[PDB]
Order: sequence, then structure tokens, then C-alpha cells
Amino acid sequence: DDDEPPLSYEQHIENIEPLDPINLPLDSQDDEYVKDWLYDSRPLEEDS
Amino acid sequence: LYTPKAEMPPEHLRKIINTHSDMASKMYNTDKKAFLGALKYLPHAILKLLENMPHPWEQAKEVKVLYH
Amino acid sequence: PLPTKAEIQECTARTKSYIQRLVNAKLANSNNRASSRYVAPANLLLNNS
Amino acid sequence: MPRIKTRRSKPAPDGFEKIKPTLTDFEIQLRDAQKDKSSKLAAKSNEQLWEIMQLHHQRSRYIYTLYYKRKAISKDLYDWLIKEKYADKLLIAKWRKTGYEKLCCLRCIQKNETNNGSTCICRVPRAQLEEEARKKGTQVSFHQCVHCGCRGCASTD
Amino acid sequence: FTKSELKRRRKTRKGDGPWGSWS
Amino acid sequence: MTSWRDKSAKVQVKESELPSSIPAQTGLTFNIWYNKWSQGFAGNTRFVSPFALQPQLHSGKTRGDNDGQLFFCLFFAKGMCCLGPKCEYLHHIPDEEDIGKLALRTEVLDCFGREKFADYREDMGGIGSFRKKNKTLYVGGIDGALNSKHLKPAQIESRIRFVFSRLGDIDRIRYVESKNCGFVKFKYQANAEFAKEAMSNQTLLLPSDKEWDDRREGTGLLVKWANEDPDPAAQKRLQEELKLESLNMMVHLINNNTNSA
Amino acid sequence: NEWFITGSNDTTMKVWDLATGKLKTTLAGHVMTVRDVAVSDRHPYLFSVSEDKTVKCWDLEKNQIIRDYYGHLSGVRTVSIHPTLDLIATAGRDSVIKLWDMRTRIPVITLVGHKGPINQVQCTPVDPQVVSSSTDATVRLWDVVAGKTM
Amino acid sequence: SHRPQLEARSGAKAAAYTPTGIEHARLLPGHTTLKYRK
Amino acid sequence: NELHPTLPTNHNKTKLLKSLKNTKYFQQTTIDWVEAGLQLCRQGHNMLN
RNA sequence: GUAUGUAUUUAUUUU
RNA sequence: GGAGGUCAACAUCAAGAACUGUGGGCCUUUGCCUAUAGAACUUAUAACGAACAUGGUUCUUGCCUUUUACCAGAAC
Ligand SMILES: [Zn+2]
Ligand SMILES: [Zn+2]
Ligand SMILES: [Zn+2]
Ligand SMILES: [Zn+2]
Repeated sequence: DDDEPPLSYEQHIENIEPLDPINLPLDSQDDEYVKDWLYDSRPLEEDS
Repeated sequence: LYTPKAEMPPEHLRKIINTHSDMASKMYNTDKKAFLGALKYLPHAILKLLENMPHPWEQAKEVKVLYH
Repeated sequence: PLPTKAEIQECTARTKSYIQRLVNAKLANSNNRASSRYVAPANLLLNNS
Repeated sequence: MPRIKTRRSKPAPDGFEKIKPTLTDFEIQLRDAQKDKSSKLAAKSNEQLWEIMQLHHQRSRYIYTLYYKRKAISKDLYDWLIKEKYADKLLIAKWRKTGYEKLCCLRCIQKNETNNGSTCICRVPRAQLEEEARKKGTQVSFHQCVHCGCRGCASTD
Repeated sequence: FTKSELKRRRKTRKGDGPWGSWS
Repeated sequence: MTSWRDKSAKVQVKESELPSSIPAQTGLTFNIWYNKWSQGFAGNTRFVSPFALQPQLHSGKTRGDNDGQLFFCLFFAKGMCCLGPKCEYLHHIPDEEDIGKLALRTEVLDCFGREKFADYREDMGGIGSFRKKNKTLYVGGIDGALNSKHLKPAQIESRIRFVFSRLGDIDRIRYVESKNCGFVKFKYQANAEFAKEAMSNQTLLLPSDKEWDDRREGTGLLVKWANEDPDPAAQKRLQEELKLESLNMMVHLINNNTNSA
Repeated sequence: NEWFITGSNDTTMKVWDLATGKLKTTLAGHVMTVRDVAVSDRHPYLFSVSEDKTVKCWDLEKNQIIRDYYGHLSGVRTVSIHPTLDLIATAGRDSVIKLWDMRTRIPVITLVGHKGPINQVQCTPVDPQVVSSSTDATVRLWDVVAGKTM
Repeated sequence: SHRPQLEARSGAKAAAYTPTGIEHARLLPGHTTLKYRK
Repeated sequence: NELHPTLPTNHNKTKLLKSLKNTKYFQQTTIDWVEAGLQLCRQGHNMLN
């Protein structure tokens, strides 16, 4: 609602901790190659 | 010459905004004009904000902001 | 005499240069961030003292 | 990367606890000096900045002296820190370079920012501004590098 | 100037480096 | 010497106590760009200072002195400057010698580092005018004694003299009983300005007398520049002054001139 | 030398054929009457100007409009094409003689002048480069670079 | 008070003025380069 | 969208930021998204006011 | 039913 | 010296199916002919982006009190 000036970041939100996203079960058998990195923010910032 | 940019702590940013938020004084009559200036550049920022959305699977995203 | 050849390529010169300095100015006044694409020690003061 | 703990973030290395309090005391104080203390005077508000930069500077000197100087942690602790944005890779990469060993910041070396020239008076050793204090006689009129508050940043002073 | 002169000389500044106030 | 030149100057007000910003309640809502109030009309805001300087008590040595600044701290000239000896702009009464320094530049700009305009202002307002020297102050709204009438207009006189007297050198003080004003006159344009920006909006008598408690709600005495003086006497006097002065400076022009021959 | 170009007071511009006398084409496209026409030598252009306060460049290659030059306070009684520099010169009831730069449509120079409407502007290759005559009954002779009447 | 004009505004009265800085629409660069005849 | 192409603008080569980021007055640092969401909310606000 | 316009001096400018 | 950089500056990217340097002959520098060397990037259901927006002028329409704002096609 409009009466409610948005609460700043340093105080309210930084302590709250994320409450997990989608992802998906995947597997240890089918997906074994891809299960490691597939969910990184950006999949590989580094793989040589 | 050309050294690269010098990255700085995130606080310096949060302090900045957390001050210039309150403006009544004389000492901001520069920054006040400054504000009207960036009003031309804002729409850009929206775009450069709103293509960075964290996407369903990421929890918390970290970006590089360039701030005034 | 009709104004030759080795002449008209002077008036043409001093104008053409002077104009390009005009236009170069008036574009570089204003506020197109994209107009820039289309385009000194100078002080001895007193004696230079 | 992210300062925030979250699930992506590779959980802690080991000796972490032994330093963990020293870290957290800096940390609270950042939350302390971001707290929006108003002032009518520009000289202040710029001071206010000079805090956050001071603290930040100490934390990095600290992790730094641990790892390189006395070698009081192990490379994977260190590298985990730096990955978590606890301290500047860069700045410390200056403190590895020869002269800079005491350097302020990353602004105070910038050649390209300053009007002319370079390198805030922040850098010059006292032993010279004292020399203009000698010949000209005004003493030496500098106190705080507008970015920081450095005084005698160069590693002799 | 000399190294000894500088090393002795600095501790004069109030607070280590480099934010320590000369004078 | 032992007074100002000796011990370092002091704070007056702690930045905490420093006055409230956002001038208060002439109207409905508070405009952000300008600092004012928005709508309606009430009688204008002006008020006595809560503050004043204390000419020999607080003045002292400061930072601009050690490092050689010029213009005088005006929030010192109100004794309101919260920076103590830290303040760059100088804290103290102008001596003659400092004016020895500024006087190079006082053609254009004040002792406070502000750039005099040309045309004065509708009312003879607050900053100087470079087309002219004026050392001479109108002083009006003397009702900043509040309304207690002090048993002689020569108590007005003693009081104006007593206050403005402190700041430095003085020529004269002519009160006017017919119309309420003082008209005062000094030596140095420097001093003049300094007194001016100091003594706006003030109240009067002892560390206490009579209504002293409530002194703080008074209007405060306007201090503004003075026009010409219509009598013959002072006027002939003026053209005299200028006259003798040209009489001196001709010696300069024959010195450099004659040398250049 | 095959073709006229003919202004008109119905605001058309028809291009006749010199030899035969038949009608090649119609270039229409003005609001108010066309007072004036000039045809480039070096360029395949046609600067035609009318009284709506507009210098409308043309391009012949496709028979279409290109650039609207703009900025007179009022209607424009004469165009002419500086011969060697690639510049239009125009003027009209404002009593000023403008030098339009051709490609970027800046009125680079505004020539001051007479007390009246300006009936004809003539551009010449060497000095004085613009020659112009005004219902206050004179003929100025102009030096553009210095910027004023010679 | 309707008067037939007898005149027009001399360009000069304009000419002395200082500029503006507003940017209009139709001035955005287009047809940026000319064409020449053989 | 495919019947009328563009074939864009060689020389676009100065992006906004590059041109802008070089000045004294901007600084670069890193930070949580939603946070920058918020600062941009205070921003857009104080501007329009 | 209205736009529009006008004045709103309080704090003593030297004989 | 090697590896990297969500670093910078400066070149170049729509054309005879297309670039450049050089040796030699002719005309008189251009230009034509001959010989020779080298050609990253991008092109054939044609192109720098197996992506997809906005603006201006000009005509044709469509809503239709008039203008911004517009409806849907074309050319530049
Ligand atoms: Zn520093
Ligand atoms: Zn510095
Ligand atoms: Zn330093
Ligand atoms: Zn002060």
C-alpha cells in the first residue's frame, strides 16, 4: 500500500536469509555430469 | 596511462544515499541540481536494472553498480 | 575580368574553413549525446609575464 | 562471491573461528556508521565517509598481515575470505607492490581522475611538504586527503 | 635525510598510519 | 596580542545544539527544492538570534591563521560556528593589519568571502556594492530593546555605542530621536561589513535586565547600509575627504609615473 | 537544357520539356504558392521555396522531398544556391539573408540587413559573395566571413 | 483592436537574442550525406 | 520484424557508460540486486519530487 | 456555473 | 615470459562478389595491361545480433468535432 515507504536494505532484509528457490530433484545417475554446476548463478565463472 | 577504475566498498554507497535522502540544507543545492540532471538518464538505469533479474532459480544475485 | 580560377579557390577556402568551424560549434553545443560523431596555450598575458 | 551466506556460498574454511570475532567487530561498526547521523556541515558528511573508508582499510590490513606477513592462516581460508568480499584483492595487490606498502586506497593513486596531474597530496612524504614549509614559510597546509583522511600515506612516513 | 631520522620521526604522528594526525 | 594572537580560538556551539534547519511554519507544506513553506500568508518570519559572539572571550587563534586564509568566518561573526579552532575561515575581530592584507581585494568582495553585487538592493540589503565604498550603517527597528524604553535615549546611545563599540575602530554614532535609527560610521569597509553581519537580529542591556528572560522573542534590530546625508555640513565634509585623498594618491602616480617618466 | 522548372500559384511545380514543349512531370507538395526555384549545378537537387516560411530541398533522382530547411520568421521570397561552396542562401520578408549550410540544415550565418522585404539574393563565387536588394530601395553587397555589409 | 500588420518582425530583433538549447524533433541528423553529379 | 531490417550504426562505439564512467564523479562497486532495486526506488522518488 | 485582472508596507535612512 | 580481466584507447565491418601490398610494360599522377605476395572478422533460404525496438519526412488508408496520442502498408 501507498502509506508504506519501502524499507531499506541494510536493516530489514540483510538478516532475513533467503528461503530457497526452485531448483529441481535432478538425479545422481542420469544427470551426474550436469548436477554439479547447473544451478550456479552463472554456471561457470571458472572452468579452465 | 589509463589505470583502471578503482572499486570501493559498498558502504560508501549506502552511507551516501542514506544521507542525501534527508535533504533540507543549503549544502545540497549542488546535489539538488545534480538530481534533475540524472532525470534524463534514469530510463537507461531501469533497463540496466531490469535485465539483471535474479531469475527463478538463483537465490541472491550480486551485480556491479556504477553509482554517482 | 571574370574572377579567374586561382582566385575562387581562395574565397572558397577561407569560407569553407570558417563554416566548418561554425557548424562544428553549433553541433557541439547541444545535448545530443550522439551528435559528437558528426563533426591552446594561447595566453601570453600582459607580455605573458 | 556474495557477502550473503546463502546456499550457493561454499561453507566456511576451518581456522575461521579463531579470527571470527576480530572480523565481526569491524562489521558491527560498519552497520554503525551507515546509520544516518545528520549534520548541517559538509565538512562533517565528508568525515562520515572517512570512517567507512578507515574501517574498510583496517580489515584489509588485518587479513593481509595475517596471511602474508606472519602467515597465520592457510591459503584456503584466505582465498575463501577474498572470494567473499571480505577484503580487496586489488588493494592488497598494491600492498604487495614495492613502495606502496602503507597505501591508503585505490583513489589516491589515480592518475586519470585528478584535474591535472595525479596522486592526491595524500601520497607525498612529509619530508618534502616540510620543505615548502621551509622555503615558503606557511608551515605545511594539508590535513586530510579529500577522499580519505590520509596523512603521510607514503611508506616512509 | 636518513632512514633513522625518518623512522624515529614518524612515531610522532598520533595514530600509526596513515590516518594518524601529524601535530 | 595577548588576547587574540595568543591562545587558540574556541568553539561556541556544539554541532549538536546547532540550530534547527527547515524554517518553521509560515504555511502548510514544506517545499523541498527551495527551503520555505508553501501556502497561505502570515506576517514574515524574523526573530532574534538565540546567539551572539563574545568579542574578546571566544575569539582566538584558528586554523586559517596557521595556514594563512583571508576571509573571516561569518558563523563566527555570529559566534555560531561549531568547528572551533578547526574552522578555516578566520575567527576574530579584524585588526588593522589583516585589512592590510584583504585591502588588496576588498574592492570586489567582502570580509566573509562573498562577492559584492553592484546595485545594492531595494532596501539597502545585506551584501555590499562594488561601485561604492560605504562605511556607514543605518540601524533600525531599535525596538529590539523589546519595548522597555530606557530612561534616556542616551541610554540607547550608551547601548549602541557599548555594543558596536567593541568590534574595532569607530568614527561616530549619531542617534536620531525624531526617527528611530542610529547612523554609525567606522574606519575600514572591512570592519563595517563585519559588524553588520554580526549584529543583525539582537536584543539588549545586561546579562540580565528587566525582560532579559524573554529577550529571545523580540524582533531584533535591522542593520543595513546607509544612504547619503542631506545636510550641507557632512556633505562638504565628504568632498573634503575625497579631496585630501586624491591629494595623497597623486604622489603615487608621480612616483610610478615619474619613474616611467 | 531539357526541362524547365516552373513555379506556380496553385502551389504545384510542373517540369516542362524544353525541346518538345510537352509535360514531363508534376512535383507538387507545397501548401502555399511557390515563389521561387533554384537548381543545383553540382548536386542533383532542386531547392524550391514558398511562402509558408519553408525552404524545401528536393531530390530529383527519385522525384521526392528530402530536407526541410527552417527558421524564417515569415515567408521567403528568394533562394539562390551558392555556386561553389555547397550552401543555400535564402531570404524574405523578415529582411534577413540567411546562409543555410546544406547538409546539416543549420542556419550557419544569419546576415543582417535592410529595412524591408528582400526581393532578390545573388550569390557569387569570389568576394562579395551575396548581393541583395530590398524594398527600402538599396542593394547591399555582403561579405559573409567578416559577417556584414561590405 | 484588430490591426492588419503593415510590417513583419525584422530578423534583427531576433538576432540579438541569446540562444535557447532546446532540441526539437525534425533536426535529428538524417540524409547525413549529399550526392554529386558526374 | 524481418521484412524491414536496420543493420545498425557503426560508430555506436561509445556506449553511454564508457563515456560516462570515465569521469571523476562515478564509482564502481558490487552489491545485492534487490538492494539496487531499492536505491533506485528512493532515487526515482526523490527525483520526481 | 466561470476563466481574467487589481491592491494588500510590518520593522521611524541623518537637515 | 605464460595465463587471465563483465579493463581502456585506437583502427575496421555490406561491396564489380566486392581486400591490400609489390615487380614490370604503356599513357600522362590518375588510369590501363602483366607478374607476384598476403589476406583476421562477416555474408547465399545472403550477413556483423539463427536476437528485436523507437523516431522523422513523404504519400496511401483506418478510427472521425479539432490537436497531441493514434489504426496498417509503402518509400526514403
Ligand atoms: Zn586514501
Ligand atoms: Zn589520497
Ligand atoms: Zn594516503
Ligand atoms: Zn568558524
